Amino acid sequence: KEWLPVTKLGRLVKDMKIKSLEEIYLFSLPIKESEIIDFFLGASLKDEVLKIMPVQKQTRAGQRTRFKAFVAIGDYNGHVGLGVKCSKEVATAIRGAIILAKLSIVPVRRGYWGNKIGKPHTVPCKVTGRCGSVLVRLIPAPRGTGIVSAPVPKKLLMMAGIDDCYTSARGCTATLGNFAKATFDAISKTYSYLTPDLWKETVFTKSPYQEFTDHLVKTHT
Amino acid sequence: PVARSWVCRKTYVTPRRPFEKSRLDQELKLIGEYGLRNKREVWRVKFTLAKIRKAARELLTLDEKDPRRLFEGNALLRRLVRIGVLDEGKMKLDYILGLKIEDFLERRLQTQVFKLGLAKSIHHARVLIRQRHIRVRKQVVNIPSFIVRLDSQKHIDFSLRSPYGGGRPGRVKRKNAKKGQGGAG
Amino acid sequence: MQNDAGEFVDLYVPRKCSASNRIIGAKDHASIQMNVAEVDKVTGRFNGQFKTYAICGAIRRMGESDDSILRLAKADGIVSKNF
Amino acid sequence: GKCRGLRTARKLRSHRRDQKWHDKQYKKAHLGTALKANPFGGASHAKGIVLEKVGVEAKQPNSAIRKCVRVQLIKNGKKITAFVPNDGCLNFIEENDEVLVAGFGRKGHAVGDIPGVRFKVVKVANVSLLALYKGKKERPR
RNA sequence: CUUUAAAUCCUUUAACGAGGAUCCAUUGGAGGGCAAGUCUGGUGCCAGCAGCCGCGGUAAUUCCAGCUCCAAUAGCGUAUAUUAAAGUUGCUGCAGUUAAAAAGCUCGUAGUUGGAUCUUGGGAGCGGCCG
Repeated sequence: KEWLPVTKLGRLVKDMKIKSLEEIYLFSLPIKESEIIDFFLGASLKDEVLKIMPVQKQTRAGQRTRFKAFVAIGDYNGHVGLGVKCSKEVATAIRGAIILAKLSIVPVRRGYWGNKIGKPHTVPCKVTGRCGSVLVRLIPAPRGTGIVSAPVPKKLLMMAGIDDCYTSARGCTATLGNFAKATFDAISKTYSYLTPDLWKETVFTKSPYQEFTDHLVKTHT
Repeated sequence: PVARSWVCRKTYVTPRRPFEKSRLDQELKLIGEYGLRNKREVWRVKFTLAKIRKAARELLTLDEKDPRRLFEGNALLRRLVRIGVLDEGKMKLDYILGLKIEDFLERRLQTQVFKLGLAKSIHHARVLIRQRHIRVRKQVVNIPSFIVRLDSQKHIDFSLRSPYGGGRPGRVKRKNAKKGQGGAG
Repeated sequence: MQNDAGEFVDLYVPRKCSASNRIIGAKDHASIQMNVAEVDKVTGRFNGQFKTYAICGAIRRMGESDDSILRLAKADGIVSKNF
Repeated sequence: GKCRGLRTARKLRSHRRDQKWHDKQYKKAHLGTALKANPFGGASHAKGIVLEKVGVEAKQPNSAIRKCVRVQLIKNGKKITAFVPNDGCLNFIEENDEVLVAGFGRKGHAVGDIPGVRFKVVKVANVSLLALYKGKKERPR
């Protein structure tokens, strides 16, 4: 019932020395330990399962079927995630999908539509994401229009905190896993787009390794 | 060749998806909260709000320092103020898009009678509108689909032809008194 | 990101690549924050402050990272002019 | 497009006309032979008389004999095979009776598991089959 | 009473007019799409259901009937033309090696398209180079 860290990241976030995961995003630190999100993100995080798809092998002695679980995670004002797990037992499939969805969590930013008033509500620019043949487009919308899409990017954008979108899907949309991965790749390219906002040459702060090496030289070996 | 009008429009619209959980549950929550008869009323209010939002978007797609855009935006702002849904603190064209369907449904006469303390229940308020009991500015209203304007809110009272606010007693009281007097004599 | 109230409503500011002038993503785990020490101005020691750079992943996939570090150290004031 | 100059329009109109004529549904909707081959002739419903009541077999994966009524039309005079929709409603339709024949829904095509029969029956002897099913009226003798 | 060339339409107003309101709210469905039962009896590839996949072969979450149930509800369902969905007519905005699809190749009249270059700069002055 008590979490024991393995890597230095878990020890640094457990010894109340790392303030938040914002500088973990800033320094692009590879997250691989599951409950960093559980220590940082509080009770606002919720979860819901998209689809369960059975896949079958073929053998001389019958066929073997294993569950494939798709899950979508994220608090309603903040970040998102996605997890694909394949196992024979459905409960282990859901548990592994939950763990992988807590692992792959990306930060997103929101812009305005025309007027720069209040809190941001929509995507800053036209972003896109592709995998297979699925092509998911995102267009910014005025405030209060609501997201106009299929039900699964509707629930993804409601756990993304973005209230206004316009979509344009192409290709075979009937594969739900590929479509979910395509809109996840579309929402993951929000920060990978240069704007005149981010034309400032940023300053360099102290790295967590460079400031906590005096602690981790004696904490664990 | 006849002297006829032939000017009719559809006020309610139907959504494309017939069966989805979120819209049906939210519309049912609105119906239960505000005492609506059916989903046609909330569809009508949603269509009016959508028309107002479309007019607001068609005004924000025009530039500033234009007389037509300024006149239409000012007139829309005065109308939205005068129907009592908005406050005078934030009176600008960009705040028109930040309105909800409960904001429009709060200015309904049924919810107003329920919230003024002159009615006990929401369904009782709807009955009291339909039972021809109250009046506004010496004029009775029998229709719950009424938008109460801001300058006429303190002039709501029971009608003079109603037994609740002073008038002739109803049919049940005289029938019961006549039955009791016939039984006694 | 700006606002009419003069407040930074953006939650965090990502860093910038010093060789491609791009934005480093959070999932891009090939980004390198090289630290380069400086020698003391008197004889040979280390002064104490740190001089750092940054680079994106696609440059290291293509390969032109050593030249980028060479020009950054040359224009910064580490490598001599003749080299 | 491919012809993308500033002063080319008639080539685009001719190519769009040819490629629209190469479509199938527009060719079915804009040629006289498809409307001529249709027995209804643009009519949603058509009345007719009954000459024989012969059932037909089903398709491969199911095995049933759903009985059908062969109805000669009045507006044209051609032999048309209809199909009684409901169960226990064959006995209401007898020989030389007046029926109303309408399609089933697949734009004038064979449907489900009945080969070669495309239309259905809604009324017989100026009363609907649903009234005879639900016991709301009676057959006029 | 009022209205109308007099009524019938509406409004107003005396007298009656509900407690199982019997003064009766109907129409398709309940495997998926698609909101809604592993309820109960009947025939058990027959009768049939089903727009598509399919459900019926002696324990049917689909056939025929009772209760419950879900949708708009004085309205609901079916047929047939038509539009959005259709980025399956693609001007915005399709595809042409393998899923349908580059003429055997070349010349060539109409048609479409077509390289660069020809006038810069200034001052008075509203001011702490320029709107």
